[PDB]
Amino acid sequence: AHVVKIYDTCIGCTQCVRACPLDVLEMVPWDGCKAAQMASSPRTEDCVGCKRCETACPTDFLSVRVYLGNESTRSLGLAY
Amino acid sequence: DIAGLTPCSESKAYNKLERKELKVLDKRLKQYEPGSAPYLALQATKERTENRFKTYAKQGLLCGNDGLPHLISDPGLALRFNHAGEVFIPTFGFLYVAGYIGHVGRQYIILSKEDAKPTDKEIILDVPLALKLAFQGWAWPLASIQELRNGSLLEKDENITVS
Amino acid sequence: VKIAVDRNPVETNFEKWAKPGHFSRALAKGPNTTTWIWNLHADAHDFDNHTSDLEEISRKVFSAHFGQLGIILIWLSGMYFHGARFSNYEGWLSDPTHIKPSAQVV
Amino acid sequence: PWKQPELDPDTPSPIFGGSTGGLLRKAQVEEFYVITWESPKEQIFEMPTGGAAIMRKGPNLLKFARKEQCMALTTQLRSKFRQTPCFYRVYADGKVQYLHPKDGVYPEKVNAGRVGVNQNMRSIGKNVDPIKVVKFTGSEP
Amino acid sequence: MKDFTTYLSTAPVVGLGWAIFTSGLLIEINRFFPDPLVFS
Amino acid sequence: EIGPKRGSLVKVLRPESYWYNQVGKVVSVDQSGIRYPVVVRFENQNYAGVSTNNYALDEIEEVK
Ligand code: CLA
Ligand code: CLA
Ligand code: CLA
Ligand code: CLA
Ligand SMILES: CC1=C(/C=C/C(C)=C/C=C/C(C)=C/C=C/C=C(C)/C=C/C=C(C)/C=C/C2=C(C)CCCC2(C)C)C(C)(C)CCC1
Ligand SMILES: CC1=C(/C=C/C(C)=C/C=C/C(C)=C/C=C/C=C(C)/C=C/C=C(C)/C=C/C2=C(C)CCCC2(C)C)C(C)(C)CCC1
Ligand code: SF4
Ligand code: SF4
Repeated sequence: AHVVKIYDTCIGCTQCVRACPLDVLEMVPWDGCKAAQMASSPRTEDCVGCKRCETACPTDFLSVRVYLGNESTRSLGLAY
Repeated sequence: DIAGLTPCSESKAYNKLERKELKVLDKRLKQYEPGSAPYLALQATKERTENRFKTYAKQGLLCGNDGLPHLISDPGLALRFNHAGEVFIPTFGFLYVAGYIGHVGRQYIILSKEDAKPTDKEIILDVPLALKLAFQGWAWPLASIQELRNGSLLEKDENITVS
Repeated sequence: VKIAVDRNPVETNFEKWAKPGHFSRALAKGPNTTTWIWNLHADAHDFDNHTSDLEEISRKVFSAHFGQLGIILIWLSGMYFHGARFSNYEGWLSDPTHIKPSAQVV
Repeated sequence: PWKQPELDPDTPSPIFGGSTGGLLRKAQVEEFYVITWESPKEQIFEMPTGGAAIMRKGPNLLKFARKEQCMALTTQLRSKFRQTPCFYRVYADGKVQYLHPKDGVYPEKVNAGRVGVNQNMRSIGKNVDPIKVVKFTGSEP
Repeated sequence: MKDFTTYLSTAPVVGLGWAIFTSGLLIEINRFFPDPLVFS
Repeated sequence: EIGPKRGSLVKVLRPESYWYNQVGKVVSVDQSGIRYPVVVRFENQNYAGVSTNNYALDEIEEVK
């Protein structure tokens, strides 16, 4: 039940998508960049809060932010 | 005198502390022979101890009821009652040395940054340049006020802020 | 089973003494932060991370172990020497119970 | 993809003696995940929970309790052996859901069908202070 | 030799020479002139 | 030409940036209508280790 918002400064590196283990992020076409790509966060219900996505964004300041919030079974990474 | 402190010459506990510290060595000196090296070592320590006590008394120090010398910090009382060498004068002896270190390091930083690859110059120093600046810093207060009155000391809002 | 040796693999010179961080690919670039300094002294003796070759890791290890022996032997010789010139061994030998050892005069 | 592949719950599993990192009571009650892939030969691979196992030529199937345990295995197979796995989500009610290649193409490659979600059209920062939204939830949305 | 002098110009080697200077200077200034506290 | 010249130094004005009120070389500029075309390169690294970032026209100004 975490929140993931991507901002206007994305450049279509795809490094955020490759890093997330839980497949929260995917690439969508867009007209704002040279690469003509942008990220997205359709399924944040599966988000866990590892912040590997933030680690990979090479911008001056991040085009991706994970705002932590209410927890859940999927978010807490509980096998039980 | 001042602050209810006696001079160290007139104090009794000051001389009591001298007779004590010498008695320890005399007892320790009895064990060894006259012409041996342990005897010469202790006699020298005895000679130094006798010199430490008389020199502190000669210097117009102030000893308290415990018998130990006290220092005075206000330059007014220090100059009025002749206790300036204690604190007031060494204050200027340090600041001359401390500013020496700043004026030197500040110049090495500025000059290496005017060239290519200044990062290498920090881990691998230019020793000829460092010695040159280190022997040119005898008159750092002149250069500081020269650089302040000129305005090339401080930077002007070309620095990073956070908000 | 037999002996096997490779002749003159490495040249001996102070060229790499001037270039710290040569062992690692990341550190050979140079410092832009002070973190490069801590990583230098840390990753220095992690030979497994420098290179994948098991042979080079073996050459480095077998030769570094010779260093610890030399470091030990001057330490051990120091105790014998400091015990010879700056000690009371001959006096303690004649009256061991009452006399105490000493080898570090100040 | 062209069409979602439905689950074949009866396929051969790898040769694995067993371990203690398997499924717990949560799986039967809440949900569990299963992964499928197709190998060309018999190989050995590291399991996320436990040790090593031997794949089988043809389809293979595993059961896991977490999505990360499954995607951890996809990254191993896509890199080491260069395969194309696909995994689902199974609830206690028997319902099945097809998750990861939801469009058939992996997420790191674009596709025209996808639609953006949670896309702010502003720079990071450049957003209202919390005082403006003091009595309801959210400064970023 | 150019590389040897460069190694000697590194930070810790230059710091070692500094330390022997400042330390030996202070010690010998306390070997002679023993026990200063007041400056004349 | 839309923007600053190639190889020209410019000063940044993003408040968020590690390089704010700091100078960097212009690596390139795109003239296809992108929101953040101006590519800039600095010598000093940021906290992550990146020394480049695409800035906008309004966010950059002349040196010093
Ligand atoms: C048991 C101690 C020991 C031993 C055997 C080694 C062995 C080694 N270290 Mg290591 N190291 C040690 C302790 C030790 N280290 C410690 C405590 C640190 C600090 C964290 C380091 C930090 C370190 C770094 C950062 C690096 C090494 C490197 C090396 C290799 C370099 C060998 C070389 O150039 O020949 C040395 C040759 C000699 C002849 C030895 C004597 C040289 C003397 C000291 C003359 C120079 C002194 C100079 C004139 C100034 C002082 C004079 C006087 C006061 C002594 C080798 C595997 C380097 C490497 O490439 O490893 C992969 C490297 O980059 N080490
Ligand atoms: C993680 C923390 C960290 C670390 C590891 C460092 C590390 C370093 N900093 Mg640094 N710094 C830090 C945090 C840190 N800093 C912070 C938080 C700040 C505040 C912003 C600074 C601000 C700062 C400044 C402003 C400077 C450094 C400098 C340095 C370098 C010092 C090298 C040195 O002392 O020269 C070697 C040691 C000496 C004592 C030099 C002495 C030279 C004398 C004159 C030679 C004379 C002796 C002679 C040659 C030998 C004769 C011997 C004979 C008798 C036998 C070193 C790389 C300095 C630099 O750039 O390097 C030069 C510098 O100017 N730092
Ligand atoms: C009788 C033969 C013999 C002897 C005495 C040794 C002795 C030793 N070997 Mg060894 N070794 C041998 C055969 C031998 N080896 C064979 C046949 C192989 C290959 C199969 C190896 C491969 C081997 C490796 C890979 C390593 C050793 C190491 C060591 C040392 C361990 C350090 C220790 O425990 O402190 C005891 C220390 C001492 C007793 C100090 C004495 C030191 C002197 C110089 C050694 C003298 C013996 C020497 C081997 C004789 C031949 C040298 C001659 C050709 C010049 C020790 C000196 C380690 C090493 O090199 O550490 C430095 C190490 O890593 N050995
Ligand atoms: C032999 C083992 C050994 C040891 C103990 C050290 C220890 C150190 N190295 Mg190092 N180094 C080694 C081997 C070793 N190195 C080898 C083999 C190499 C490859 C040539 C290097 C290359 C290297 C580089 C390139 C640098 C160091 C630096 C440093 C210092 C870290 C900076 C710090 O904390 O001060 C922080 C200091 C300040 C913030 C202000 C300056 C004040 C300092 C402390 C005064 C000088 C200290 C003096 C060197 C101490 C005497 C030496 C001591 C080990 C006995 C630290 C003293 C860094 C440094 O600047 O050293 C000073 C640095 O940039 N090392
Ligand atoms: C005298 C005395 C005293 C008094 C004091 C006082 C009280 C004072 C005050 C003072 C103050 C109130 C002041 C403040 C201000 C400060 C400042 C402002 C400083 C300056 C600095 C600077 C600016 C810098 C420096 C430098 C460096 C860092 C490096 C480069 C160069 C130089 C060196 C310059 C007492 C009694 C205590 C003690 C004794 C003596
Ligand atoms: C011995 C002798 C002598 C002399 C010598 C000399 C060389 C002199 C001295 C020297 C000097 C020159 C000294 C100095 C001293 C110093 C001092 C005395 C210091 C102290 C310190 C202080 C003052 C501190 C304070 C403080 C505090 C407490 C807190 C706050 C901070 C401060 C830091 C400020 C002669 C010749 C007669 C000879 C015989 C013997
Ligand atoms: S990591 Fe950030 S900059 Fe890179 S493609 Fe994803 S959103 Fe854009
Ligand atoms: S924190 Fe982890 S799971 Fe959540 S969006 Fe970032 S990379 Fe994906």
